[PDB]
Amino acid sequence: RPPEETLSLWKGEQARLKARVVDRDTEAWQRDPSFSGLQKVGGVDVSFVKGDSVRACASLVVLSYPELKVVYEDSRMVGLKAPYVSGFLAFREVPFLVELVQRLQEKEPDLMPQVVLVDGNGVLHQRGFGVACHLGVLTELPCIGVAKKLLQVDGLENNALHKEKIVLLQAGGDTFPLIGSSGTVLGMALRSHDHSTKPLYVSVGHRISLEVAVRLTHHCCRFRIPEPIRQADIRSREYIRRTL
Amino acid sequence: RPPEETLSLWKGEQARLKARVVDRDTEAWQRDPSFSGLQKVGGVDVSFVKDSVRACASLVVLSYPELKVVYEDSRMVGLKAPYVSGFLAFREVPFLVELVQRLQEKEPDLMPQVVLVDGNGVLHQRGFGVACHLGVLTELPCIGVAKKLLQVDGLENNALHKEKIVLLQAGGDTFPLIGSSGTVLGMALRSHDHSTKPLYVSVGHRISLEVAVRLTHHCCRFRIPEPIRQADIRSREYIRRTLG
RNA sequence: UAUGCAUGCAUU
RNA sequence: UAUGCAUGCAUU
Ligand SMILES: [Mn+2]
Ligand SMILES: [Mn+2]
Ligand SMILES: [Mn+2]
Ligand SMILES: [Mn+2]
Ligand SMILES: [Mn+2]
Ligand SMILES: [Mn+2]
Ligand SMILES: [Mn+2]
Ligand SMILES: [Mn+2]
Ligand SMILES: [Mn+2]
Ligand SMILES: [Mn+2]
Ligand SMILES: [Mn+2]
Repeated sequence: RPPEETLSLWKGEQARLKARVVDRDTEAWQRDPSFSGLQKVGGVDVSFVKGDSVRACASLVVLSYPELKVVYEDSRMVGLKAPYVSGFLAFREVPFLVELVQRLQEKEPDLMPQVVLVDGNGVLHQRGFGVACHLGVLTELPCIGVAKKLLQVDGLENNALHKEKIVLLQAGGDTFPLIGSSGTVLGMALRSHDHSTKPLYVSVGHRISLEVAVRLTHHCCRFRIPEPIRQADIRSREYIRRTL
Repeated sequence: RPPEETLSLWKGEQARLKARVVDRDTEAWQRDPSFSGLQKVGGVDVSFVKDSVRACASLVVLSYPELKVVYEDSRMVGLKAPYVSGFLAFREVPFLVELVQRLQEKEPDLMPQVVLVDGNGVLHQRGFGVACHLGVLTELPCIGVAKKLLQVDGLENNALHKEKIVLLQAGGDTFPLIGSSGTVLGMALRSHDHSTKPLYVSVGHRISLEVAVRLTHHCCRFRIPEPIRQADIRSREYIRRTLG
């Protein structure tokens, strides 16, 4: 665990950058009934080596929409600087994702994604500023947080009531809202596919509304994990595997 | 692949040893409705290090009917011959025989009354698969259990075969594998109610096919019978506990 | 045999 | 995040 000085610096940085988050739609395709104008959807992920605390592999992919085919992949081995601490995920993974976005601008600027799906929460976060917000503010790209487990903050809990609501999700696209003790809607549970029971937890990262974020996440789901995140996960793990 | 002159020598050896296979019951517990008298069921497997020489050969003995492991011998070995379909014994069997001999020296009262082998017996290009080969070299009763169909003597995994598999509806259901010669070479077996891919069971030595199938079914907590499953799990764990 | 993917359970 | 197991499909 990092020293308190590091964690203090981290909390202060999250509070500083949180003032820049935009939690409403700012792109014309977002207000379109079929997302007309949306052509490129990004996904990011970092995979790790079981033996090694230093080496990781970061991946950025860009997919065509609505076809969901990979038109760009950049995967690179990186040197880890921070350990994993819940609530501070960005300080472990986000510096490498920002660099991949910058490399894309240098290499294939016409494939810059119009929105990025991030493997982690956005505003559903201990301090309202998860990795998806953090990437969005540092890149100014619209970003969606997609998490596979419920971050138990603001009274949210994976209890019997929560599991009851999960059973009530019956088809792909069904949802229920994640309400905090303050009464605010932090995100949505989403049944991403007809043949999956475990929901995704979707929240706003940056420059998108929750309703649009949920609907786009659903439209990217060939399987349970949305295809951009899924392809970034698959390809970064393949890189680690082929270099053992 | 070994040269054809080598494979021809191996075929000749398989033909000579086949004269020693006994494909009927020779143990009093075998004809018993509940296998009363059966206390010890063996299982063998060889796992490999993803390096072509090093492997881990495992012998387990399980109590019956509780299916609890009362003996495990997992041994790193230097494997020499490559896998050639129809010649599996020339890769794995010398090391399995050595494990049985080690058991006799170490815990002779735990010698198994029957061994389940991860591979075919008489269901085989020349009617003499690895399970027959282990049985004849140890004189132990042996059952061959394969996880996919060896396509010999007109047997094929075609649509007709797949339709018969769909007719297997409950755990214990079987259908016979009839060769073009008119012989019943083995049985397809549905291991349990929640599995659809069958096991392919055949006589190794000193057991009838009907008894071999019924005992295989009694060892199935999951799709793979518990003696083979434990040998597979524990030999893989042994490899990880060193190299993995 | 080893690996990949899908779906779920557990551990972390 | 990584690992184990379960069930299926695929490559070999
Ligand atoms: Mn379009
Ligand atoms: Mn991730
Ligand atoms: Mn991942
Ligand atoms: Mn690759
Ligand atoms: Mn008994
Ligand atoms: Mn095997
Ligand atoms: Mn095995
Ligand atoms: Mn295996
Ligand atoms: Mn999984
Ligand atoms: Mn993972
Ligand atoms: Mn499997």
